[PDB]
Amino acid sequence: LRNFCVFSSVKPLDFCDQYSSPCSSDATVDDGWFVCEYHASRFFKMEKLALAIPDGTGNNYYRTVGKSLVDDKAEGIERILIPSQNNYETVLNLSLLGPAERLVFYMIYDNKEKQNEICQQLRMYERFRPEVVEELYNSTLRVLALTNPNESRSFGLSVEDDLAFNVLPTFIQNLIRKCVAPESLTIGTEDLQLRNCNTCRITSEGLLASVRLYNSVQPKYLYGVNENRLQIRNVLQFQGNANALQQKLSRYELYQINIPLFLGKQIIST
Amino acid sequence: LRNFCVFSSVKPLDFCDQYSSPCSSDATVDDGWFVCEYHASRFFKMEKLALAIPDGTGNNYYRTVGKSLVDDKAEGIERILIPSQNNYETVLNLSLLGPAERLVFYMIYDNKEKQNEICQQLRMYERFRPEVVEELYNSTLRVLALTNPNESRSFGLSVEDDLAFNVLPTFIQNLIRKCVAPESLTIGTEDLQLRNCNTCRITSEGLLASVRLYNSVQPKYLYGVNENRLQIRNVLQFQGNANALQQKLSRYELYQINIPLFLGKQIIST
Amino acid sequence: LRNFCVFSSVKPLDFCDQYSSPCSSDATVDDGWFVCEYHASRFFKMEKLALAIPDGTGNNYYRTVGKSLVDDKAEGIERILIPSQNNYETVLNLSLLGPAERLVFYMIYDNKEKQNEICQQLRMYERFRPEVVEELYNSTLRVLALTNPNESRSFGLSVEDDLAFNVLPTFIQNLIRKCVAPESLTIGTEDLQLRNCNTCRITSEGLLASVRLYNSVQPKYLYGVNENRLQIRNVLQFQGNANALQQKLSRYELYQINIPLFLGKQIIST
Repeated sequence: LRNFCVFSSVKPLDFCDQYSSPCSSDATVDDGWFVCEYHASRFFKMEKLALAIPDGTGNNYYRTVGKSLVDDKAEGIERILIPSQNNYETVLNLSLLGPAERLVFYMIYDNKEKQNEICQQLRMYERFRPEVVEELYNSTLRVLALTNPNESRSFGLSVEDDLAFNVLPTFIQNLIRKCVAPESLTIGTEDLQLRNCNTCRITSEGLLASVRLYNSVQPKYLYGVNENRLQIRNVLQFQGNANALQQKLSRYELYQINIPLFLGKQIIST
Repeated sequence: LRNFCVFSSVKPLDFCDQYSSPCSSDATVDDGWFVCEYHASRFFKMEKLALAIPDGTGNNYYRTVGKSLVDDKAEGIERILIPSQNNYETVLNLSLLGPAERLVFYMIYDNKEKQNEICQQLRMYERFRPEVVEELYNSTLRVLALTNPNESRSFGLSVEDDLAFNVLPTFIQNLIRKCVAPESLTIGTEDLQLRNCNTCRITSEGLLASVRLYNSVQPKYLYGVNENRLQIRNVLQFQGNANALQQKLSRYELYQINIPLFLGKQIIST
Repeated sequence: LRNFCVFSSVKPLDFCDQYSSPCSSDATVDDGWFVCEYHASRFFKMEKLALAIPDGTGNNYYRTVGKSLVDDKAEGIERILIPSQNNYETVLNLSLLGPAERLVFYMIYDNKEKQNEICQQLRMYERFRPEVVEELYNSTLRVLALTNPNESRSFGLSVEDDLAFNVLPTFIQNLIRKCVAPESLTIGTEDLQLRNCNTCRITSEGLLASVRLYNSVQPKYLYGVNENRLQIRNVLQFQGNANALQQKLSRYELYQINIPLFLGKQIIST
């Protein structure tokens, strides 16, 4: 598979003489997410980060961790990172999306009736090109197949967290497992406390950025804005020169104020 | 006999259009083991070494000695070099091996009932090629025939060692005699003390590497390892440059730290 | 997939410098059996036949049907074509087969505990080549994946036949569906009565050649026989010249006396 993104198979059904998928350059690497950084940012509101664990000899074990794009001012469903099967249609706005993306989302969340309804309603597009549904269905199925199943992963000390996790679809479970790093990682015979505090939570509505931590990240795929419209809203600004703002302190190494997803514990077998 | 290995006659019963035996290049020399170095390493966990005894004129008498591949960390049946008829099935894992190798091992250890059972159960393979059992049985029998019987060989000062040796099958007895060198060899009229200490033992469970000597040998047929799997285990390493590790001392002739099999005494008649 | 046979991935674990799979020339065609004719004949005791249904314009729809190799003199388990999960180990003689074929059969019949036991017992072969289990497991899994799911198929008028069919593994169900032709096929709007009588049956022990029809087929993969052994058994022969035997009647087109597998009804949707 040259492109591992599950949304890479989405194409204009009407006419595709020359179309390029919007997947980013990371869609060609098998990091286990099966979602490119562009699509993850667009849908699940997160980016990818690499976490390196050293051993003592000079070898590094690498892991993926999600970086939350949710600001501290977001409220309600705006703080939901990955929606669950109970509210994915409302959170992702499936009615507004195109039929191909809607079918892909239905197949991801395992809605057989919706899958059949969309497939039967999409047959009239066969009159344009004879692979409107066949190749899309096959590609999505072969992408989802790779997600099917002494390392252990716990997502909280409470039973309700485990119940919320085990009711999610297999693709969503794999995405959450790959995007959420453990607070404490037991590797070999030693425990590494990556973080003593959590930043995300798993509930009946999916994976949410429950903690309202301050986020100062600049998205590299969601930075578009309409300059033609006039926006009138109060903000706060600083008065002073470099002495008052202490601009010289910028010469030091900057501490990034971001929100990586940390929750639960992980056991890595020998 | 171009190939003296007892396991050289093992072939895929189903289809053998182009099959090459895994016997090493030493299978064509009649050293008396009747087992190639590859098969000896695979089953009995030992390699072959040459021992030269000079006379005084310029002629050398050559003998074979087994080199143990068992590390000092092995425990229990992992330290068994050559299993006896009491526990050969468990040690060699006959239930996991193929029917041809299982039949060869049964014939080596003289289990007539197992031989007949395997031969009668292997008749259904005659429908592929008409020599599934006939040629294998004939080759194994003609190999075993060569092992049938004032030089003397003692394998310990205790009676129980002799009792353990004399209850072994003829093929196993010949293999042990050829692979185990004497601690003291009485040749002509003089005694040569090859080693004042023993490295192997013969008991009711066969020939074992009882002494937990340090082994630093690298097997040349058992070096395969799966690099795809991640292995997490503590080891010890040395810190320092060539001065701390004394790498310059490597210019001297190296003393090999291996475990040749030495036990008992041998009398060679004129 | 260049080779669709599920047993094509079986290789000698010890050494495979130059090994050729015994799969026949039909292993490269995707007929839906996922078992080559050689392996089907060896294990399930059947061959492949093509059945052509014309339409009226000049187009033929092709289907596969199993040809039974069981003679009318066979008794008991010798008449079992495809064993079920209740007695597959005894019928196929798994204890006599090699570890790779045994693992493949375990994975086909969905025996997770046996799969894990064989995989853990086969780790010691990693010391020869690092893909003793990994590539075999991956190939068998990707072959089995293709078998996972208004056309309908009924395998008898009794409820017990349906109960026997629905308890079989998915691979076995697909093989039975592909190898057993319907007695009556409802295609489009018309019924074609291919045969008014059945030749095979499905029970709690799998697919069996229940009807003791006379079989005069000569297997093209199971014709081996040991000419060196003397066989003494009474048979019947015909006395007479060409006039008594009516050899001249051989000039007419011969009616083949074989036993294709016919059972149930099939509905093919538009």
